[PDB]
Amino acid sequence: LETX
Amino acid sequence: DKVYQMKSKPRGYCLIINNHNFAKAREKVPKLHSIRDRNGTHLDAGALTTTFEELHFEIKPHDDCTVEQIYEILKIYQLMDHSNMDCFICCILSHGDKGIIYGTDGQEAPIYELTSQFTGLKCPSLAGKPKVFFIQACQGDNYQKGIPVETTRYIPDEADFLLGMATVNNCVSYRNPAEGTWYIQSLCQSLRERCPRGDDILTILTEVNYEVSNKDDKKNMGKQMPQPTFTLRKKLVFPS
Repeated sequence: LETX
Repeated sequence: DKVYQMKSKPRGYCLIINNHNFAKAREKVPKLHSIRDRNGTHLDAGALTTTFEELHFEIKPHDDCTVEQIYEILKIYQLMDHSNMDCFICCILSHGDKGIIYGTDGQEAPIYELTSQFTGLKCPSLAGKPKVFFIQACQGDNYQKGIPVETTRYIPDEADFLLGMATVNNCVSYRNPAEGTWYIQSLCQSLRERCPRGDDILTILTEVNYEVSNKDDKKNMGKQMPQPTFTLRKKLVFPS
């Protein structure tokens, strides 16, 4: 999972 | 009750600002030295495309845009004639922080400076017509915590806006590089499921709130809370  | 007119084909333009490559940001802005490329963002652009084409919009995608490039794009559609359109949509997919979104160059574009380009005065051919913005980005670097629960006539210049934020202020929003973002994927699924039913956008965005609220980031025990804002004066539906 990655964040913006 | 009152429902916005939505019978033109196409309904209007659907702008997609799709920022993936943030090499310029990493190079120029010290603060963002390790900001990452937004892998999987094309899954959002594609889902938005499929969804709003089904809802009879004309999709206008723009990939890897700096802040100035975004402004140029919005100014173009601001100056365009939407007289034969019933609606306008703008989707932005990028990194962001509190109240702003980042261009690929790492410069900041305040969200209000984006939406305000399409006020009734600045874009008269959209006066009286719904203008919808979807923002997929962080609004800060904090993880949203979880909580346990049991299972003629004159109108305002800034009327008829709908702003769909992927997250509340101060907090992150999530992107699965193999699926897309929590917000956009959920939004498009709800749209395609409920718009043929005749449900309005507030109801659908409520369902989106519900759906994203049930998703977990198990690595950091994080949640995400989308946040719509609106000045809509009528029910907004997208017939198909």
